[PDB]
Amino acid sequence: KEIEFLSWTEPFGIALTLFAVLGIFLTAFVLGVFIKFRNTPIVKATNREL
Amino acid sequence: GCTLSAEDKAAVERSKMIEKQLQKDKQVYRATHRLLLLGADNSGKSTIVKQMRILHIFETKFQVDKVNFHMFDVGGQRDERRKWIQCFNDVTAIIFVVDSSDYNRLQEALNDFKSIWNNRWLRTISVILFLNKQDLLAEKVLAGKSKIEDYFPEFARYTTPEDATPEPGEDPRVTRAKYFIRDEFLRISTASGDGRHYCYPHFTCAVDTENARRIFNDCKDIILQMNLREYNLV
Amino acid sequence: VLLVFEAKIPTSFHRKWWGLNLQFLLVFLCTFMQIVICVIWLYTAPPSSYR
Repeated sequence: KEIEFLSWTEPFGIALTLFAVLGIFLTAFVLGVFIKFRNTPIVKATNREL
Repeated sequence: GCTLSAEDKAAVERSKMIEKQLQKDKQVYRATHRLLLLGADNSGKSTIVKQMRILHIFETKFQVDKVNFHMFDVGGQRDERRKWIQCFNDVTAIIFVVDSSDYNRLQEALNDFKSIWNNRWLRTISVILFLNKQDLLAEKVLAGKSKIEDYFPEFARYTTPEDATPEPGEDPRVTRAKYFIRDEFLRISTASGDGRHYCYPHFTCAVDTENARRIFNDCKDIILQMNLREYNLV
Repeated sequence: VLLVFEAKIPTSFHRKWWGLNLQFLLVFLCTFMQIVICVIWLYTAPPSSYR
């Protein structure tokens, strides 16, 4: 019988992993901007610890 | 209670009443804002404290809406011997009343403001700068009797700053002199500061009943800023 | 931010490191209710893969 699951090698799974990696990298980029500007007024206003 | 201390329980009840009164007074004391009213005698601060008496031992209890204010009103002047700046230090604001009409004493007012703004005892506390008796300054500038150039040298090359709030119909020369006198104090206020305290400037006259609301707004803004940098948000 | 902007009272003067700590504790309490749900689940009847 054909074994069915959402697979990593499946193209839809490939796209889903690419989107997750893109989200992870966008979040990391936002964190990097928030850290290279950790003393700017905007970053202070939006609670930088939280 | 124990050991049949008959009079001691009455003493405890007395202390309970006294502590209740003190706790009740604590609410008013904590809620009441504290103001240090500095300035020379010629500044006209007598008129403004009279106005506070009208609209809510040199004290001043005035209640703007639901918030109380206490002015200690020590002179803090060049000559006055009220060296109680170290005492009554943790105050909400400093009210620095200045007689902008008198040019000769205006430089001494500059010196007093410099001393107050640079005093490390009052570094945290901001200044509610009431440039008072402003109408007589308007009359003086309207005529050619006295000029700013007489005492302050750099009255020339001074254009009225952008967005320096016009008053409909007010003489442009008077407005230029007005904002020169104000920015002259803001020049001192800028130096020797990490942004901890701001010299809230206001143009006032001895026939102004809104000074209480100006003090209310500046005190609310001061509390807001101090909370904001205390929680690390500004 | 709301309690900073709605202080008709004087300066809060929330001294010590208890400010950021208070933030983290409140966050932890919310996540703590969620974690209690989670542990009760995964200990009583945990999920399982099923062909």
